Amino acid sequence: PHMVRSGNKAAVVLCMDVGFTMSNSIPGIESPFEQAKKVITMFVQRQVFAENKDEIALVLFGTDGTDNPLSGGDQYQNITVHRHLMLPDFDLLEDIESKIQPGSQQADFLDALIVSMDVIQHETIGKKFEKRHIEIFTDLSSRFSKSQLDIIIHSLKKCDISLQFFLPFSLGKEDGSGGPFRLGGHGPLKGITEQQKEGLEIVKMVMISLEGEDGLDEIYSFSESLRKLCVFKKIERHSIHWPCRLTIGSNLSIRIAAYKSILQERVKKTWTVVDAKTLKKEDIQKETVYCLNDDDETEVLKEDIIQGFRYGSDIVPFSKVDEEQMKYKSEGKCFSVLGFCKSSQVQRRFFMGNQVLKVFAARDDEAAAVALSSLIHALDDLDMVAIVRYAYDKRANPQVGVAFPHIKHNYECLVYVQLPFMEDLRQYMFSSLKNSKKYAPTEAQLNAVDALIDSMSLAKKDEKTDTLEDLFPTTKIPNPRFQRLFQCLLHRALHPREPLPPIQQHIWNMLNPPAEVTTKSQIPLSKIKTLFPLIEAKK
Amino acid sequence: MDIYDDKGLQTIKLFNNEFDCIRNDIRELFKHVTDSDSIQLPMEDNSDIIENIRKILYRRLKNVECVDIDSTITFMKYDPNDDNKRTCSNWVPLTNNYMEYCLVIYLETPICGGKIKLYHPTGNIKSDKDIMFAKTLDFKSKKVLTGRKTIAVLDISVSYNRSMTTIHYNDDVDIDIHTDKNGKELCYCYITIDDHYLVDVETIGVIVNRSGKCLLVNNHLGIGIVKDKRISDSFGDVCMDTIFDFSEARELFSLTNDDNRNIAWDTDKLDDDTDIWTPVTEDDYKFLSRLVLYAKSQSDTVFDYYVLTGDTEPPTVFIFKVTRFYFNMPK
Amino acid sequence: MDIYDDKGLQTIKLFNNEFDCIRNDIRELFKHVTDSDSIQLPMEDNSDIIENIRKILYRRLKNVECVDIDSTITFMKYDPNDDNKRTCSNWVPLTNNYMEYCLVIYLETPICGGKIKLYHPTGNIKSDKDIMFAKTLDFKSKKVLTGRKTIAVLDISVSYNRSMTTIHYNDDVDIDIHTDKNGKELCYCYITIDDHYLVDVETIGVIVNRSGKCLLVNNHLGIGIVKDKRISDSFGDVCMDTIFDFSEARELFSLTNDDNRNIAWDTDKLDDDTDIWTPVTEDDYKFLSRLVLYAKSQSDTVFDYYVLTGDTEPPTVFIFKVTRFYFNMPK
Amino acid sequence: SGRDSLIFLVDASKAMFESQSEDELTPFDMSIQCIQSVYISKIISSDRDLLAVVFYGTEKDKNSVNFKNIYVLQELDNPGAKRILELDQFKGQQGQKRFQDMMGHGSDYSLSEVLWVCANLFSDVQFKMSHKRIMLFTNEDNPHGNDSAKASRARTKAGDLRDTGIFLDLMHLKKPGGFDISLFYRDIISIAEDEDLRVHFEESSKLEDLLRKVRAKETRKRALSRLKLKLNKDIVISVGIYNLVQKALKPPPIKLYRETNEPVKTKTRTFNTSTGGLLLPSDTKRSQIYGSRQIILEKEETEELKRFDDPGLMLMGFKPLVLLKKHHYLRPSLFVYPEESLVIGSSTLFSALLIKCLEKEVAALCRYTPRRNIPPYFVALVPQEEELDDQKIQVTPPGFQLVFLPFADDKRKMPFTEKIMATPEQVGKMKAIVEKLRFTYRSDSFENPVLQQHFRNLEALALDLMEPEQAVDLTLPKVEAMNKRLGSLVDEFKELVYPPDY
Repeated sequence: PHMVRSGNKAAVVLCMDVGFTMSNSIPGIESPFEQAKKVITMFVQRQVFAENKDEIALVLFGTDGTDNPLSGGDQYQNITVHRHLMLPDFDLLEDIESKIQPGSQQADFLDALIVSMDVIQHETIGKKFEKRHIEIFTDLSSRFSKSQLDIIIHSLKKCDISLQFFLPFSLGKEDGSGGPFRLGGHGPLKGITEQQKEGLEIVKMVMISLEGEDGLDEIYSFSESLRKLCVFKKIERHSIHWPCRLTIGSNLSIRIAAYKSILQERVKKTWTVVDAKTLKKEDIQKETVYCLNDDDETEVLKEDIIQGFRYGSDIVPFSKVDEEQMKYKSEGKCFSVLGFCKSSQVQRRFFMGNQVLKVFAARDDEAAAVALSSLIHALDDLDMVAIVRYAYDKRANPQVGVAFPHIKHNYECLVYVQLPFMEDLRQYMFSSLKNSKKYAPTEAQLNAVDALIDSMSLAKKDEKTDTLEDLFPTTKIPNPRFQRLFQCLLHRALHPREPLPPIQQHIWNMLNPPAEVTTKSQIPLSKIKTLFPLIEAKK
Repeated sequence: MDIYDDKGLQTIKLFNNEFDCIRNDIRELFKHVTDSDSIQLPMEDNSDIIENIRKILYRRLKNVECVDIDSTITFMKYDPNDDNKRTCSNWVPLTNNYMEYCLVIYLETPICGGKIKLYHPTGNIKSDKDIMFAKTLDFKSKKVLTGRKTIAVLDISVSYNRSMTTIHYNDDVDIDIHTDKNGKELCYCYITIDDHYLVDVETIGVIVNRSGKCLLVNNHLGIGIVKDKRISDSFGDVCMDTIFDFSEARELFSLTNDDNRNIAWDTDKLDDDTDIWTPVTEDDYKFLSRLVLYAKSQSDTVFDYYVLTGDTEPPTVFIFKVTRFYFNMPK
Repeated sequence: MDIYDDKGLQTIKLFNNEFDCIRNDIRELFKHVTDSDSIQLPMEDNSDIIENIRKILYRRLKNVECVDIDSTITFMKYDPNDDNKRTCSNWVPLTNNYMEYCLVIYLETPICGGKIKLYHPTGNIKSDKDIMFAKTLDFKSKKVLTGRKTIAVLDISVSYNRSMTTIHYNDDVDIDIHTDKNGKELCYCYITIDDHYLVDVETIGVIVNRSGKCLLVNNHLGIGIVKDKRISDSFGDVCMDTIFDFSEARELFSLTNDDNRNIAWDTDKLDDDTDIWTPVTEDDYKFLSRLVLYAKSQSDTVFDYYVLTGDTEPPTVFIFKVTRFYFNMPK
Repeated sequence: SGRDSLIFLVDASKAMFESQSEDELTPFDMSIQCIQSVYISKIISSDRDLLAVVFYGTEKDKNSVNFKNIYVLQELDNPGAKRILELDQFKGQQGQKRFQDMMGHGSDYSLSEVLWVCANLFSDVQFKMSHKRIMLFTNEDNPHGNDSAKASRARTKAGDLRDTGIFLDLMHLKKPGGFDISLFYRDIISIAEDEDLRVHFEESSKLEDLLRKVRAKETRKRALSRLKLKLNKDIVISVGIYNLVQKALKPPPIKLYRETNEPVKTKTRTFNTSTGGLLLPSDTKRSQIYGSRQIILEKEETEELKRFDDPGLMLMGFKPLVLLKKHHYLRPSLFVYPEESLVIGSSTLFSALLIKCLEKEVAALCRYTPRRNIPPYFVALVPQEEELDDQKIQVTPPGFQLVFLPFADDKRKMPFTEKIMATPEQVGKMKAIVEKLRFTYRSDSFENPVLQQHFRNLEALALDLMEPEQAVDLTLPKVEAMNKRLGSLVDEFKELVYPPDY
């Protein structure tokens, strides 16, 4: 399966502080300038190497010069527009890498927001954009005015402009504070100054006004930004729906739209084999030869081989077959309920396919929404799932799958996952381990394993709330292959005479559990090592 | 010179260097004349030259299906004292793509006068060469004034390819259906949509004028939908409002052809916005039903491929099998 | 009435009622003339009439690729006292699909006489209606007995498409390229494929015989690829071998047409394989180069769509732009 | 090695034709249908195994060395259409009559002679020798109870056959009064460890359970890989990874030379155009075009940019099972079992981990790298306890379920939707409809229609017959049955839910 999207682009303005305070050092943490550079580089790398149509502008504030269209003398000073709205390229990446330098001045970030708004308003008149976004990378360590505030908000609601904020610190509450410092890992309210607190209050007020309580979820830190897909959250697009009718019998039909919820992301481009010197594909010929079953080197024509099928110990030639004969004439695209069954009967290990579908009611259909809600709630109440037949179109091979209810506070739907046929099941037999005298663990070994499992827990219960918190959610972590590939490609494009750089530290940090688990597990691991003999075979 | 009428059917054919390889044999056949004003010789015995002229006509005529020559040659001698029209050259073909011709091959050509004259109320033809003319035209053998004019006459029946059809509109007037566009104002397209996961309609039918406006006539349930009189500005609008089961298709993508082609007029120039023809009288509905039936009959043998593209990422492609018929309408 | 020459070009055209909605406008335009028997306006007045004439010529002609109309419009009035023959100073065109014409629309038709006479070796045409004749021909305006005769003259240049062309095989015999399958055996196909996520080869040239055998000619690397003599039994396997040379795509799927349509023919049956044509001489390579050059020259405006289906999960559809030419190789 | 050898031994005694119910499958028909199903499964799976069918207890004999009451119907060869048809000749009452006419159905036999004939069948094959096994279909638990001399010889011959290397499995069918294995067998059948002492199958009564038992004891388990599970850099155990589910694809056509029909190799070569010749692997480079910019990498660098960790499984921690979502499915799961042949002591640690993970209801979150130079994926090892049905068939193997977890890039955005709730009356009507259409789901309840149609066409062609009769798809809902069951509830649900205008 592949993702098909609408075809709408977005305009994104990156507002970056380059002021004096965004250069301070500390023995163990990078300066906020470098972290903002890393986040911006990651965003632009993904935009460039995926060949998207989104247009990106870059506005620096805190610079030593002034190149903004609102200067007018003694106003909006030290704000430069380093790049206007256009498709990103390698020149922008080189500029981010080794052309943009820290400044020696300070600028109000609300004036920078005004300049970014002006860029969005006056540079999108001739073009079409479905989303307008501003990402602000600041540290909130400069004096600011509050006069224009209200006007700002009004504009942000008149022109429909979204905002995201990135800061050197997080927005956690009662975090409790806590070897070497690691960036990008999963694991400081007293470390900020009063001006930072005032800036944080104003940022919170703007975010609450624009969106609400959920707006507080759109304030991130650079460290957590490097290990999430948050910078792409407001410019992502969903797939084109699959329209059909859920049929229970031949008299009940519900108009439904299906969307792809899970689908593996793959590299879009491959590597082309080219000549060493000319660096062109035309200097390479790939010809296949069917050299019989020996080295006779007999000339073979393309029509000499007639092809055929195998049915065990016999061969049915292609000359005795017809295209119309072996063709399963499908009845068409369908979504039909074969039956309802207990949820315990359908197990997870039998899930098949390479996609998960979410089924909603058809857009602008109140009756369909009511009917689908009734079906979902009945299934949830009775603890049952619908075994259904699924056909993508009149050419796709029909499959049998399971649809189960999915109720949330903001939406409700069905979830479709494929199920196996008889031919896909392998009936192996394995020896029982619990009933084995040869491999029966002792009590001490069981105690050691219990201690190991206790010390390596990745969850924590909330304080008298019965809520489980995940200390290592891997589902929010991006695939490291894409960032590593982008880094290597950019390094090759900008440093042709250099070897590929090593893997960045923050990728390793985000691929590893918190250091607390590793610290806790050291002693039970030693006990397990001293209790379980493990000798390699000497064949 | 291929003389073509308004119906595309050849009427007059003049040859100069085409029968020079046959005249000697034809004269050798001619000597068996003994005091006959207009002699007739059956060619059931000497049918070789019949085959030779058949081969020549097959080679030098366009869009030929069958040539049925008659096995009789009529030799006529013309003297300085003669004047003939027969004044009764009226004859209506029974079918559409078939025609009977008279073939005159000159044996002894007059040196000065007495050519053959062919009449038609848009121009007149006078010729003194090997001629082949339909039986629907009045002809004159002009009064020769010197020598003698000895000619040979064959009878020819030719059936061409079926590029012409007739449909009855009312008692008085009928309508002509043509496979190709030439001075035709209206085009009917019978469309079968290839299987796509977004398309919920199999077959449709539209009428398009040169302005590009489209009127839906049939949706595989008959011609009932033409009663609603749904008119769209183009074919993309017809697809947007007809073949998609969801609510707002225009919000998801836009349909266009990447080669600037039209479903009916190909790479032509659409006119400015004009009124679109719609059926008002029961005769119009009967004609529309007949046209839809005929188009459905031929939809499995003749059709072409049309492609529409939706600006998705990746782009979506819709494939249509189109059967087109071009026609005119009375004022 | 349509008149064509041996090469296939159109030389004369006779209009019955085509110029009727413009005669009143031209008459109104000729009210603004004071004492001028022959007067030329290099203004066109309102260009609406020029656009109307351009559209009429576009619609009621064949294979028109472009139309150019001079701005000057001449008007000529004839008296029963003066008339003479005007030859054309042997105007010869340069390119073989282009001709300049003279168009005459009658503002006042004489009661007697006043007929345009065109001279050609095959015959002479005498007409009394609106006409359009090539500037190559020689013409005369006959004397008027009763009444007056006022006509309008415009200069129009049009370009055509040359449905049939010629390729010089040698110094003695040159063969003819036809756009229709009727009577032809060998078919050259120039195939292009649009953007796709599984296609890496764009252009392929394939020669197909009536038995379905296909031979590669060009794949944008030149014509020398015909030296390997890659002969296959279907276009799908040719596409798999050449256009789908990817390692993952080798043992992946197969290509087929759901409508049982071939590239060379639509529904004609395939005869049993007997032999496959192959260039054995030296001038055959020049032949192939000329054919490829002509096909590439005309590939930006003349093409049709072809559809193939690949059995993947889900199955995919591939669209090809094809330019087809038909010919018979003399033996 | 590579070709497994399996011999189907079917008893031809009288009691195999007794059916205790007028509408029931006789044991002989059960055995024939099971063998036919095994043949069909082997052909569909394209498994190159050797199968033989031998009848003992008949009145006619066809064995090589002249022995009485032993008929070798089919020797060792690959499955085919003609053998399947010949087996089909014996199915049903007419098939029973045909078999009782071609052979006998009552005689005196010696198990020693039968096993000797089967051993000679094993010896006659010269292609490959690996995994020889004899499956006995019978419902007589005391074959030589009145002849101790024959019983001792049978025990001795079974012992020597077992020392040679041939496995002996029993497929005992239903008997009046129960089947007692301890009476005469347990001295012949192969027993390894304790899996054949207390975990032995029960007597078969139907076709489905007998088929499952036959396929369970004949299919050798093949491991995709033998990775290393590393609790840390020092404690490393050896495990095997299996695919208990795998999509069945329609076999692609093969290329055969015109001279007879022979498989032909498909070689690939690289030519440098005019110069020609086998281009060296170090004479090529890899390129990528972005806009108008070309990026050039060597093949080694292309492999290096994909390299994160060494192959194996690296433990990251332990997570509660409630934190794993069913709608986060990415790709089919795998199965993890201990492997004692590589690291000694792996089974004990594996068992301890399984027991404790089942007790505490935790899954092991690990990092997974299958091969060299492959980016990692986060996986969850979910503990899985052993489950047996009433027939003592292992429906669930003990071990770990390797569940693939999605990355952030594999999760797609959903469009905004307004939550529309349904009144309790509509939900109740829907509950009534749902209950009226309740059925039991089994993992082996549906068959792929395209595969079945393809192989039916192939079988019809290989037998030189015409196109086969189409069969009704079993994955298509029975609309009429559902409509009759639902009755009027659909109309009332539509009245409550669907407005009259639309």
